[PDB]
Amino acid sequence: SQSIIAYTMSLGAENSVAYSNNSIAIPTNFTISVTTEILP
Amino acid sequence: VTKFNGLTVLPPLLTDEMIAQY
Repeated sequence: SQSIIAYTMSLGAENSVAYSNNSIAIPTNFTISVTTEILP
Repeated sequence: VTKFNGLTVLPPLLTDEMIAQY
């Protein structure tokens, strides 16, 4: 039951965050990433 | 900031409103 659809493209989801005069966010853990890039 | 013989002005993919969201 697959077919073709048309829609208005999304720009990514909302990621609003709280605020304050004294709020701070610090990382506790991390991760080593590896990316690829091809250039002729 | 400021025809007829086979000429065609194609529109852009990202419209103005989508650009402002970025």
